[PDB]
Amino acid sequence: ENVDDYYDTGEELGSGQFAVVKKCREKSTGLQYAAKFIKKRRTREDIEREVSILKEIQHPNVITLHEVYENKTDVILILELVAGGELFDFLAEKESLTEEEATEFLKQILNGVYYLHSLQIAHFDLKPENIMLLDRVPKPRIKIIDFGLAHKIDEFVAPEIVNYEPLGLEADMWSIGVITYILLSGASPFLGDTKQETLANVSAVNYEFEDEYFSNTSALAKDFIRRLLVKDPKKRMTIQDSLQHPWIK
Amino acid sequence: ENVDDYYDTGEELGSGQFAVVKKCREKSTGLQYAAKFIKKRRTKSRRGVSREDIEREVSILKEIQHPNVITLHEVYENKTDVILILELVAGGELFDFLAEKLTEEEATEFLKQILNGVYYLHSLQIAHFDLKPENIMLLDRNVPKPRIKIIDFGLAHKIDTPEFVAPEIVNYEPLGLEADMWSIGVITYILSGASPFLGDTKQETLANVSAVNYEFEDEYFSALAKDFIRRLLVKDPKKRMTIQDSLQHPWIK
Ligand SMILES: Nc1ncnc2c1ncn2[C@@H]1O[C@H](COP(=O)(O)OP(=O)(O)CP(=O)(O)O)[C@@H](O)[C@H]1O
Ligand SMILES: Nc1ncnc2c1ncn2[C@@H]1O[C@H](COP(=O)(O)OP(=O)(O)CP(=O)(O)O)[C@@H](O)[C@H]1O
Ligand SMILES: [Mg+2]
Ligand SMILES: [Mg+2]
Ligand SMILES: [Mg+2]
Ligand SMILES: [Mg+2]
Repeated sequence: ENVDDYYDTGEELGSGQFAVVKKCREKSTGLQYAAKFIKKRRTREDIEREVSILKEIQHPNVITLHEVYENKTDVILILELVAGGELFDFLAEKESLTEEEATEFLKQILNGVYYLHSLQIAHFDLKPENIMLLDRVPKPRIKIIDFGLAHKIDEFVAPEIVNYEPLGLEADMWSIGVITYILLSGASPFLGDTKQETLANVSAVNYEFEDEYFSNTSALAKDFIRRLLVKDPKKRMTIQDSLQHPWIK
Repeated sequence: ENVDDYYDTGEELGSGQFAVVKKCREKSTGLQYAAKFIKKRRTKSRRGVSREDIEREVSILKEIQHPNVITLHEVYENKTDVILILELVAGGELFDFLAEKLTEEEATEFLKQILNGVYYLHSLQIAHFDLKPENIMLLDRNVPKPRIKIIDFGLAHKIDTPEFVAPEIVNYEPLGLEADMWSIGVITYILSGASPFLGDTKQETLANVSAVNYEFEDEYFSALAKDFIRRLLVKDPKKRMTIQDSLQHPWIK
């Protein structure tokens, strides 16, 4: 079925390796949507994962799906439009945030993830380029975007089975700590001068609150971060705890 | 769906925690079959199989066809069970054939068939994840070079930022095809009537496995056979022998 029979195509709002997101006006209603053209591999299922999860969720702080189309070589997702650009870009124009602003972005994000975690959904790609503003208001409104790294979480055996250990919701929480750290400072807590180094940094949980940025940061803000950047997932603060943390109160 | 309308039930062919398998005769045609009765999960509860796991078993069998793997004929379902009607394999489990008796050649005759089956499956990016004697069946137990079919696909699967990424994703290695290869290693080895990593506790057994604590005991062994096992029973997955390699191995070609 032909998407050009229902929507008038606008110009791009984003890119990635195998996806273009362009603005799109619905012929019948005049309403504008964000169309995600995901080019299918010609020789996916990751695309049905993404769709089925987008179909399940509805929350003020997550993006809604509207319809889904398929052509010869792209599979198309008509999605809730979000017009205020990326928190990433708001984060660039602002160089960092006061605690009061960080907390009011962070409250919304927390709420979106709470909701998701209540449905056993893990996002697995929480980061500013995937967080989006509605209107760029002095106290702006966010929507979580970019799904499908999102996943529903539930004697002869080989060594890598014997010590398996599956991934979970806790990975999201870790990203939230990394997001918060960036929110309050210029900076990215683990970045090294090379990818190798950054990966080593993340594994050894090797970060500091350097004075250049954190010299006046509240105890409560440091506490919140420290409690989320914790190597063993079972001791990381959960979504529920994070919403009660007195820095969020 | 209602299976007793179309099949006369037979003798129990085998059992498990969540399934029962019986011989049945297709009323239409006289032909015979193996009916795998799988208990459905009541709630999301750890008795029964989930609807998802049952579907994955059906899907994979639906897709495969090769002399060394087993076929799916039809699927029934009632309030309690998902019933899989499977190609019958009449000659018992490799487990029982081993209990009732191996020279290197007898063993080699079995292994190649297994290799052939696993090579087929891998080529479809299906890891089996439960290769063991009780999941290998013989077409007939009374011939000098028994033929085999791999069965029991209940665990089988299809085989498919950094700054923000948690430590356990950084360190995450996915399970893939190499697991099957280790298992073949254990299988080859059981061909001695002896299991390479057995303990006294199931903890003892599990310690052994992840530490790679096997030896070729003089009591059992006494030469290219052991190179084959060794280049398989290896901790780091990515450096085990793959199914193509195992087939190019001099103990094989
Ligand atoms: N609903 C929406 N409203 C406005 N812009 C959106 C949007 N969904 C996506 N975008 C644009 O595209 C990006 C989000 O979806 P995304 O493009 O991340 O899918 P993706 O990450 O799979 C591309 P890739 O994986 O190839 O890098 C954002 O940076 C955004 O600018
Ligand atoms: N197609 C077939 N032909 C002949 N015999 C079969 C067969 N499928 C199964 N059997 C016999 O019954 C047993 C049951 O099938 P299979 O047991 O391997 O599923 P399963 O092992 O996952 C049950 P559980 O997980 O609850 O232990 C086999 O070990 C075998 O003895
Ligand atoms: Mg993205
Ligand atoms: Mg993406
Ligand atoms: Mg079995
Ligand atoms: Mg099984």
